[PDB]
Amino acid sequence: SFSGYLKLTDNVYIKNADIVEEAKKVKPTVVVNAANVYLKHGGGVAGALNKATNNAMQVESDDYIATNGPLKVGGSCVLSGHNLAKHCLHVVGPNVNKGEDIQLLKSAYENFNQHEVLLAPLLSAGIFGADPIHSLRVCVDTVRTNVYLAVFDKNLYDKLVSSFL
Ligand SMILES: COc1ccc(C)cc1NC(=O)Nn1cnnc1
Repeated sequence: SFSGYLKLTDNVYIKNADIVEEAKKVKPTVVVNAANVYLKHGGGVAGALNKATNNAMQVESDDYIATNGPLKVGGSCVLSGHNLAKHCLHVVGPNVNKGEDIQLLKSAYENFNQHEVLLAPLLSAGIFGADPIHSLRVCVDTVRTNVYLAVFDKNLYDKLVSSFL
């Protein structure tokens, strides 16, 4: 199971970890991807998860988009977890750098409630441009299922824990 996490609340845990390494170690039922509406896994968490699957995530994602069209910002889809997890829940948080509504971050986190336990990154953090302290707050106030957050950056992890109310 999950090890080395700091408990923030009844259901939210956090660790300074590379989510790819964490997924390969735990092989959780669900790993969350910080997806975009096109499921183009170029960079950030998505680029790293996809690279760990040897591009199989991108091949599966392109077939999903060809059939279904793009996701909505705030939406998600369940696809294979490949070698990382049983499933990957691709969740689209708003990208502040694309001028997307930050209010959609709560809708994005609501997708996590359909899964009992998830390994996840902070939505809309990193290259998505939102404040990770705000993302953690929305996470704790929205997600009711068990979420194990992996924060890659040690300095950000320390800031998130030390400022957690
Ligand atoms: C790479 O991981 C999988 C791949 C395929 C499958 C069918 C399952 C997994 N996961 C897995 O077994 N996770 N788990 C969580 N709690 N007990 C077991």
